[PDB]
Amino acid sequence: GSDIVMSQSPSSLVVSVGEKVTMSCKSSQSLLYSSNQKNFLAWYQQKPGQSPKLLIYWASTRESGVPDRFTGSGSGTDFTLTISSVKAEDLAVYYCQQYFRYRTFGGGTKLEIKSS
Amino acid sequence: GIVEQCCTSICSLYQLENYCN
Amino acid sequence: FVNQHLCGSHLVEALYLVCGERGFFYT
Amino acid sequence: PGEVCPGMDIRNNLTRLHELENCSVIEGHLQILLMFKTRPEDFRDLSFPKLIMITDYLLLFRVYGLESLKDLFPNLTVIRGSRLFFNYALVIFEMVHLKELGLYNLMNITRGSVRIEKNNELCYLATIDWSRILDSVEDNHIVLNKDDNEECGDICPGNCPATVINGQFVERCWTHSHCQKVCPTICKSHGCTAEGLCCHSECLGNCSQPDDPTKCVACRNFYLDGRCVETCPPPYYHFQDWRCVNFSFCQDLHHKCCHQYVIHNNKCIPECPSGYTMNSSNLLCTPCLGPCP
Amino acid sequence: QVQLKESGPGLVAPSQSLSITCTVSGFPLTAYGVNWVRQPPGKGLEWLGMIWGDGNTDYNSALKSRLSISKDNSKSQVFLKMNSLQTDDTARYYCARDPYGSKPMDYWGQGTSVTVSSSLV
Amino acid sequence: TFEDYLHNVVFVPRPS
Ligand SMILES: *[C@@H]1O[C@H](CO[C@@H]2O[C@@H](C)[C@@H](O)[C@@H](O)[C@@H]2O)[C@@H](O[C@@H]2O[C@H](CO)[C@@H](O[C@@H]3O[C@H](CO)[C@@H](O)[C@H](O)[C@@H]3O)[C@H](O)[C@H]2NC(C)=O)[C@H](O)[C@H]1NC(C)=O
Ligand SMILES: *[C@@H]1O[C@H](CO[C@@H]2O[C@@H](C)[C@@H](O)[C@@H](O)[C@@H]2O)[C@@H](O[C@@H]2O[C@H](CO)[C@@H](O[C@@H]3O[C@H](CO)[C@@H](O)[C@H](O)[C@@H]3O)[C@H](O)[C@H]2NC(C)=O)[C@H](O)[C@H]1NC(C)=O
Ligand SMILES: *[C@@H]1O[C@H](CO[C@@H]2O[C@@H](C)[C@@H](O)[C@@H](O)[C@@H]2O)[C@@H](O[C@@H]2O[C@H](CO)[C@@H](O)[C@H](O)[C@H]2NC(C)=O)[C@H](O)[C@H]1NC(C)=O
Ligand SMILES: *[C@@H]1O[C@H](CO)[C@@H](O)[C@H](O)[C@H]1NC(C)=O
Ligand SMILES: *[C@@H]1O[C@H](CO)[C@@H](O)[C@H](O)[C@H]1NC(C)=O
Repeated sequence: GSDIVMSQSPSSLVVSVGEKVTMSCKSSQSLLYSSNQKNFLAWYQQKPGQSPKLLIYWASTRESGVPDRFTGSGSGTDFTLTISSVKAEDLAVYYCQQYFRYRTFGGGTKLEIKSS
Repeated sequence: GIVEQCCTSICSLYQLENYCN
Repeated sequence: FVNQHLCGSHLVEALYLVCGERGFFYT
Repeated sequence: PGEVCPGMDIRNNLTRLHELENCSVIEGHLQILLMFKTRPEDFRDLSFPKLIMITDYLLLFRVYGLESLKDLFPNLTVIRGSRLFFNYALVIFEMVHLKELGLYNLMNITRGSVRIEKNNELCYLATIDWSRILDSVEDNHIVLNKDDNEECGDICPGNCPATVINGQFVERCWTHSHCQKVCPTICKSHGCTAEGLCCHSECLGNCSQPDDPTKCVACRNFYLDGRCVETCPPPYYHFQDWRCVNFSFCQDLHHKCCHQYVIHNNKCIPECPSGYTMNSSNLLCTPCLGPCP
Repeated sequence: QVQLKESGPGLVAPSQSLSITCTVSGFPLTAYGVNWVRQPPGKGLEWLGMIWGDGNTDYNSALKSRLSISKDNSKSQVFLKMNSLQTDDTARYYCARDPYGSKPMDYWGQGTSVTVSSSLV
Repeated sequence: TFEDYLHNVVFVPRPS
């Protein structure tokens, strides 16, 4: 059928250190596989001047070596990435992705940090 | 099956022979 | 032969006697 | 690997036993039975080291002259028990000359229980800690063997791992020369190397190298392209509860027919479930509009 | 112990074809999938295509017309080939491993900067 | 019982 469309909201957000942050992800179709009742959805963190890093897969499973402050939520068509207490090192762009049928990345969420 | 034939009921030597090659 | 109730061990042994070298059938 | 074979029934004489010569996986059951004229000499140079797994069950009944399975199935590691014989994944019944099991590579019976009964020469049963192989040992039926009516001199290698059964620590082995392999608790069902290093989370029973899903002897979930996968991803279909197949394969079984295979809930299955009909050309099960024709 | 390394031209004349070689290490190309993902300057990630262990290929519907993905398992390499390039094709091209059935793209290459221009020297 | 099931399933009659 028609290829999977991915959205993210907001495009960009500016937060102070120690603040909670929640960014959204939308899919045009359900990423929920009947077989295992798991969503085929990923979250990647891409720091400036570096290649992307997998944070989340199965929409909520934390990738190996990912801090506890990163939490992936949702099911089917709606997902959210949460950072409980933002650290300076979190400055990066966050992209959601479907791997249900092929791969499609959302247009990212640029997370900026206020100095102090 | 065969229990229904020779165990619960009684088998003809022919009826047994039927289980052979 | 002797027409009777053939169960368990008897059944196995009675059938073997019936058709040795011919052996038992399957699908 | 070796070759994926269908389920087999081998009876009367050994000639047909050579049909197993290339199987590494039996996708079905294995029945070896009713061999009355066989003697130990007929089994002396008989070995199937390729066999690693049976997806359904293993049944051995009235095989004369067979004294151990150590040479026959040395590398049989997993009995998946997808389909069971009277709720058993392993059946050893009226094996008149069997002295030991000797399946020293059997690590896991994924589903079902064990039935070992009426084997008058059978020893090295008390030395097997089945709790390390099955979760359900309460449903095992191991009676009327040599160990019950006479005193087996079960001598283990001495040295051998020792586990508890009702407060008593007992050494565990399959034969006089083969110990029962036991892994650290943290390895769970995955298996481990000789050094005690855990196999990958996706392995089952054993592996050639630690922490690698391409080095598994058998998979915990599904198998695809030489790797143990958690799920068959689209466009692959789960088949026989152990492997991933493409649409083409599933279609060619349907047209070869036996069962005319269908697609339902990302599985390639023998028949559409009740309340579903086969949508022609695409093999997909769709719900019936009223009763099914 | 997993590595992926892209080898590409840096500079391509527009209308010409782009050819990148992803050389993998630490895993078998027969068991794992490999993706091509590009990233224009100051823009997001764009999935180009993928090649499964069994050699099967999947392309981005927008670019399918111009894309080609192949490999040599024995040489442990994957090859991307893109035709009739324009200025909007200027991006960093990454190849990443797909442990399909278990995880999404996990290990990524460092990239290859590809510029489409009015070139010199 | 198990010995009967075994016997039933294992012993197959010929199609004629
Ligand atoms: C079990 O496996 C053996 C050997 O398997 C062979 O080698 C593997 C690495 C694979 O490449 C297999 O595809 C390959 O078969 C099987 O024996 C082989 O059987 C074939 C016939 O099916 C024999 O081929 C014949 O060869 C003669 C010349 O000798 C020709 O005239 C014929 O036209 C025909 O091609 C082949 O020689 C034979 N190989 C060996 C080493 O014995 C065996 O059949 C197989 N059994 C099952 C049930 O799978
Ligand atoms: C759909 O799947 C079939 C069958 O796939 C087979 O079964 C699976 C369960 C796995 O065990 C797979 O590993 C296995 O291939 C595909 O067909 C197969 O294609 C390959 C292509 O390389 C064939 O291998 C070749 O075999 C010949 C000898 O016959 C050799 O000379 C070659 O060097 C090469 O190894 C394989 O034989 C073939 N098998 C059958 C039964 O068709 C099929 O291509 C695939 N389709 C798609 C679109 O993915
Ligand atoms: C193993 O048995 C097969 C055949 O099956 C059995 O034996 C037959 C003689 C008959 O009693 C069948 O009903 C049984 O099921 C043997 O194959 C035969 O071999 C002979 C030559 O020895 C040949 O003339 C026949 O055509 C073959 N097949 C049949 C169906 O007759 C095989 O040789 C036996 N091997 C041993 C060592 O016993
Ligand atoms: C056997 O394997 C299954 C599947 O991984 C597992 O759930 C079970 O606990 C295992 N049993 C033992 C005791 O190894
Ligand atoms: C596990 O497999 C390896 C080869 O892959 C083998 O050497 C080893 O003996 C097996 N484990 C046991 C306990 O036999």
